[PDB]
Amino acid sequence: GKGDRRTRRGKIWRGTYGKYRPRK
Amino acid sequence: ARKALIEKAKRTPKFKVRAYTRCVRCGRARSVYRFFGLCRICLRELAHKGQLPGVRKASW
Amino acid sequence: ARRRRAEVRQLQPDLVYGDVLVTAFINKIMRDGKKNLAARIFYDACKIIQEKTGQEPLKVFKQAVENVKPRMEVRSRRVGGANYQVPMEVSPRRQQSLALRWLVQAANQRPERRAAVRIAHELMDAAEGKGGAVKKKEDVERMAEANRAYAHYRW
Amino acid sequence: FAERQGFQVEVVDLTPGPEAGIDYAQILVKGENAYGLLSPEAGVHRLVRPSPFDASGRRHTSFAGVEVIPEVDEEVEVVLKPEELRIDVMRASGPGGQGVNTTDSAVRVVHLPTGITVTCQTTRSQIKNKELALKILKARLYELERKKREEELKALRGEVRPIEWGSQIRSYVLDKNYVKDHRTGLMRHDPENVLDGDLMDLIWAGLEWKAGRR
Amino acid sequence: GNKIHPIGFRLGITRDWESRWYAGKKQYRHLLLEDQRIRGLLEKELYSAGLARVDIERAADNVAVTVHVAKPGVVIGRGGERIRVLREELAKLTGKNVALNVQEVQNPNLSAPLVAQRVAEQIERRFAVRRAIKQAVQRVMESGAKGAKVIVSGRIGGAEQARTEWAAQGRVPLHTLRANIDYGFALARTTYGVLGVKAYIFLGEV
RNA sequence: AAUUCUGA
RNA sequence: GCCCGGAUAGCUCAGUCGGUAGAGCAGGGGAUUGAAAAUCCCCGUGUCCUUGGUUCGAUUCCGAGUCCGGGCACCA
RNA sequence: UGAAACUCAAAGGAAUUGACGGGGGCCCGCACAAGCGGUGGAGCAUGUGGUUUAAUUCGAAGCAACGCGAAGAACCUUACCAGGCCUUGACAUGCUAGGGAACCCGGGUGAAAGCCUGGGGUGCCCCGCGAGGGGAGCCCUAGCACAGGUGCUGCAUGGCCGUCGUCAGCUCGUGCCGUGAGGUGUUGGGUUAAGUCCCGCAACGAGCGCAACCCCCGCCGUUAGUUGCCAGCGGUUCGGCCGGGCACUCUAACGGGACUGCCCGCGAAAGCGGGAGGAAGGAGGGGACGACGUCUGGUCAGCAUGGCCCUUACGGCCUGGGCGACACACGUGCUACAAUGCCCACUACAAAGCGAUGCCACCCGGCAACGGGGAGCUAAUCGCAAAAAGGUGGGCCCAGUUCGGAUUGGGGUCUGCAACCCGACCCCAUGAAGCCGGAAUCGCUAGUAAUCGCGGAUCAGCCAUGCCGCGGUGAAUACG
Ligand SMILES: [Mg+2]
Ligand SMILES: [Mg+2]
Ligand SMILES: [Zn+2]
Repeated sequence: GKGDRRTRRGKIWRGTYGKYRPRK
Repeated sequence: ARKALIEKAKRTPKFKVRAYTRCVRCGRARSVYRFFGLCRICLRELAHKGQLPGVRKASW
Repeated sequence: ARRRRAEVRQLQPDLVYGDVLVTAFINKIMRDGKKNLAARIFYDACKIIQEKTGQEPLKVFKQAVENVKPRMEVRSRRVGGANYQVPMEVSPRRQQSLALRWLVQAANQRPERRAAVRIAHELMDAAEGKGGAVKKKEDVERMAEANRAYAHYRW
Repeated sequence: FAERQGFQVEVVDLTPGPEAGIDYAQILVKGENAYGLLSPEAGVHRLVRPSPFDASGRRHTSFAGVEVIPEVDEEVEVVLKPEELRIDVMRASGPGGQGVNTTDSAVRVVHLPTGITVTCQTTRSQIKNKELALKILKARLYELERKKREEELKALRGEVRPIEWGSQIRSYVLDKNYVKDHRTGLMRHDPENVLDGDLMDLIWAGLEWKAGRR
Repeated sequence: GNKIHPIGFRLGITRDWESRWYAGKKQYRHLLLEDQRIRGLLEKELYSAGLARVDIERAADNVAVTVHVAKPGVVIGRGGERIRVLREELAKLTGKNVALNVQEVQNPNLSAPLVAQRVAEQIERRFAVRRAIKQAVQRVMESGAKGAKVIVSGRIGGAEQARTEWAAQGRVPLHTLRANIDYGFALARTTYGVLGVKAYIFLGEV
């Protein structure tokens, strides 16, 4: 969910980038 | 703690972290737009008097 | 709504069946205004119809939605210290709204894990006069008539 | 205040009531030299502030009394040894037979250091009547020997308790914000601060004004 | 606690600014602050003239100081000694060319800031405020106008029960834009409180 | 068919 | 002094063939009302007087004591 | 039949204007109904009471206090406590004395503040090359008048803001009626959102109100063309990329048009219903604007200022602690209990704003956060930037789980002198309660409710789930 820091929306709602949302 | 405070708001001693904004009309420390450099009160009172270049009440 | 008699918003004709009602039914299945992920389910049900009865999901609608329309329900009133919940006729307009609603709720009750299955099945049992939505229909009609004692209260 | 100085509290009694406030509050505070510290704060304390229990918010005044009494005597024992008692045995009166005439049934227990005399004739024996007359003399004593611990203690407290308008020892007003000690004459300006336990100073002064006239 | 300033509400159209000059987000702060230090210094040495306005234009590294007044005199002196020592005090802290100017006000009664300072003085000189207002207003409408309005806050006469004497004449639709209404606000400073006065002078239209 | 608000 | 009955939540009372501790009020939290009371939801709450015995183990069944409420203390 | 003692500064009649009514009549607002999603249950974020601590600075208190001051508390901020120091003081003016008069640079002890201590040397008015000092900026020690206070008083005050209330109201001038307070105007009749208007009327006008005049959005045009374009074709390696072109799109400036003007129905009119024409009707949808006034509301802690109080400390500086404290209790919010779902891979459509010791194209290392290089951008021309849900196809298959992510253990990056208190992110492992929530209770009548994402402000970074804007999809019900 929008709080699961290890997924897609996890970072969308967060506003960051990580292993679970590389830079395109 | 107001006058003796702006007398610490003028300089930029040790480190920059302690460099903090401050209104010019008064000693306001909160809600100060680096741009104008004035607090929201002075800012409002001036924008009202007209002493502000190109500022005008929005509307949409 | 004390001045104007409000206004009956218009339903845009369907975009497959062309029914101003086949949409009113999807609208109730629309959570968060996602009409695409809603109409999809509905259309996936119509395929469960044509895949479990040659009957084209059209008469399975004009029938299941007609066998659910409550003729009269109960609308409470209070003359002054009177806990009388008077029974009375239903506006043709209202009827539809009450129907469709009970249809979705009922659908959302069945044990079918998918979705369209539930809508399809509930539509079958309701056309075939035996669906949870009709259970609420008779349940409502029991309250009604059973209180014809308050017939002089048709406000 | 008694939790800052280090003393220990015992809430012997506290009781609510109808709308809002408190009906009766009786507390026991210990620690070395405690009475001497809360003895000056014995009177009626006046308050003047905007009334919260009013619609207009009018400025109102409130009075409340504070009494102080140390914990001295505690035991409860009155063993009247038959050392000061003069028991008499007079002949029974009333019905009976030969035995009421000839047997010294009636008994009179006389309390010599007081003057009170109890008698008994209920039964037909002397040893059960002098013992029944002591179960009565002990009772009437247990009320007239405690009535004096209530009359030696109703003038031992003092006098300042009218609670009326004009009998105040200290005035607390949050309107203009100040505390007025009517004994010494001092006028402190921290009322919301005195309502936290800072009393050492006005107790310092109340123990000079009080024990300065004797 | 309603009503909003009638100036910042007319700025757009009706009433013009009082300091127009584009600027970049890196100077505006320092420059805008300059204008204030100017209205601050012009505040003191000039009150004897009736500084009913101070328009300041600036193209770059210059200044268009224009002090409108209804009675110049003391502004210059009698040739060019004061207005000269003012450009002196000015540039004595302003790195630009203080291009000063001075307008005149024909009808000083139809200028709010003026009528404001006016009454603001009749107050400090212990006058029947109940009168001074009905008299200052009985000055405008006669000396040509369509609406007039003055307001004085609590402490009139010194009574602790702070009042607020109203008093207006003519017409004063603060809601109607096409009208142009002069607004003023002076501050009497007495021994007790610190009164406040507002001036509302109605003028043109279209 | 549902009580009360002291005293600047 | 003899005979009979009792004490159990802070208050007033029920209860078990011995193994389960209960009711109303009070008290605490929340809710309503501007705020009180009334009303509504949510809970907790005990060496079953002390001292012994039988029993596998007792609030209950016997022994002792302390207090309480009654009835008895007549013939001379 | 019928007193007194004592006691009070009134008890009382009628008649105004109001307020109130569990009185009546007519007519409104998401006020109820109608209808959808939420709170109160769980975990957590934030604010508050309480409690505790040496201090947990302060205020705000029903609606109209509580994600409110606070639109950026690690020292700073900072106003609180513990501790170290400074007192002509950090600042404004001015006076007096010999120093000293722009001035820049070390050492020492201490945690730092501060105290001590070591040097170049001061243009200048200028008798005067000069010994000297008059000397103006002006720094240092001593002295005086003073400076300082976020200490109190928001029922001493200004100014500003909240609420009744976006309510339909409130007044004045003259006349008349009433002894007067006061009413009539401002009632009744009809209409409208409206004291808007129409008709009568001892009234006639007028003022503050609403409206309109202001901006945004929709339809159209004129002028404008480095945004846009095979609408036309050209070459086009194929990206409007080229030249070339203003017809579109758009950008911003000035105008038109809607007004119940036209038909018909009703009415005396005002006005209402419906129909057409029109992109648009009977205030088309939003703003901005919020009357005489109420609340001794709040705000001396934004500023100012009356008055009281301290002035080698109630002032000034400093390292550090505290505002973040938790057995409890209330409010606003975030993430959830799931299949109209979650996770995984691939591909598309916006708008509004914002960027030089600033936003960062693209490579290389590291799974990553992040680090090197470096180009472009003063920005309708480059970047922040991928929008997300969705469309799409592959696996989970109903178990507290591939749901949900609290807590805890280990490892790192980045600002910042410095992350124990007390920061934000990265990876691994931990996977607690929650299965739609008692009594009660919140918002909304349309592109609204719901859902989804983007930007800005403050700011080194950020506890921002808060606030102000922007856009994608897009409902149900209203009898009364
Ligand atoms: Mg009572
Ligand atoms: Mg509405
Ligand atoms: Zn300010």
